[PDB]
This record gives sequence, C-alpha cells and structure tokens, in this order.
Amino acid sequence: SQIQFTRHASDVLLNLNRLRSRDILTDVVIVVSREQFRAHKTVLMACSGLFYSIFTDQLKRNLSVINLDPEINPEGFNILLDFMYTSRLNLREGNIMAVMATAMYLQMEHVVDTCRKFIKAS
Amino acid sequence: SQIQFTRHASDVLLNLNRLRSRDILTDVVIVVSREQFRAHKTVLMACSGLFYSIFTDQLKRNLSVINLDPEINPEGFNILLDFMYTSRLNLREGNIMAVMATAMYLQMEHVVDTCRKFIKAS
Repeated sequence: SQIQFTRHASDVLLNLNRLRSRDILTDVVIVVSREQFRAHKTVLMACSGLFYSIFTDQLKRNLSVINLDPEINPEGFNILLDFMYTSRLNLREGNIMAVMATAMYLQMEHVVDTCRKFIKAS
Repeated sequence: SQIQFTRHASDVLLNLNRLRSRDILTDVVIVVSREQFRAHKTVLMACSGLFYSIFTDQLKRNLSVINLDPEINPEGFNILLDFMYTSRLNLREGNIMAVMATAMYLQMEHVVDTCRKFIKAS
C-alpha cells in the first residue's frame, strides 16, 4: 500500500538546483546591491518566510524582479540561496555575521539558530 | 565548510506540496482523460523525464495545459503526482499495473521497477 522513497526529496532538490544552474524555468531575479541572482519563486517560498509573504501577496506575485533591502549584502544572500538549493550552508568566520542577519531578514529561523551555534562554538 | 540539513530536502518538498494544495504559483494544468491536475512545471521536470522534455520543448514550453496521451489513466497519474510531491507512493492491487504503466510513460524508472517488483511478489 504505502512505499516511501527516502532519497526522493533530495533527488528533487538536486534536480531543481541543476535547473537553476542551466537557468531553466527561473522566473525571478533577486537583486541585492545590484548583484543579480536568478531563481524559482517556489523554492524561495519553500525556504523563506519573507519570500513566502512576498510571493503570496497578489500585488507582487508576478514581479519578475525583487530588490532586497539596502542593508542586505550580496555574499550573505548567496550563501543562503545555495543552502536553499543544496541543503549545504557554508559558514565561515568571515561571513558568519552577514549570513545570520540575512537569515533573520529572510525569516529562516532554523538557519538563524545554526549561525548562533556556529558563533557560540568556534 | 559544509554543514548538513538532512531534513532540509524533505522540508522543501513538504512546502512545495503545500503550495500545490493552495494552488499557489501552479503554472500548468495536466490533463489526463478529462481530469485536471494543477501543478508546478519545475516539480514535474525534477521528477519525470517526459516532463523535462515537454517543458524545454520549443513547441510546448509555454503552454498552460498539457494533454497526456489518451491511453494514460487519471488515477494512475494522480498517484504518481502525489508521489512527486511527498516521496510516498500509494498503491493497491487494483491500480498498481496502471500506476506502473503511467510511470513508464512519465519515465520514472525507479518507480516503474518498484512497481514491477511488487507485482511479481503479488
């Protein structure tokens, strides 16, 4: 009756990221300090409270470009975008603060906690 | 510096499924027989070779509606569609052969073989 594919979710994410690599079906450009990041609205929504609100909002649901607030830096966001499509969060001593603030802005609490743990450890 | 989120992939899928449920940003209607299934093209491509092809197709890529060949049965597709968004394949002795056929048509090898094996166990 019910068979569960344990690798299915990660394969899907893997494939979604390959779609991003080849820019297939990307439907929005996230702009941060003029740096452009192409993505799929649905993945953005599936990982961030902010994007969930932005894209569920009818007035903005169809924008092809979304500018983040001036206080958001490029690299911090990039680390997070990659995490979204791969489950990999490359934290470093050099970007830790930027990633945490970006995660907070994006409303990604689980990630915010991980950053805190990273800071509190080493 | 790679940290793991073994739960991220499945969290992402769950939220994608939630968007399906609420019909948020669905961008295609798949028509089987006459039944209608609203979905996300990126999800379909990440799960099936046939959809990967159809959504990069010079002719069909911008179509809002896709009609599967007439030999395909609705329930079989409904089952595979749920599988796509949940990693769970709900089978019965009465629909497993239609499910297997639908999977072959959609080019979902692993699901095909899983069904094939289950049938041979009967």
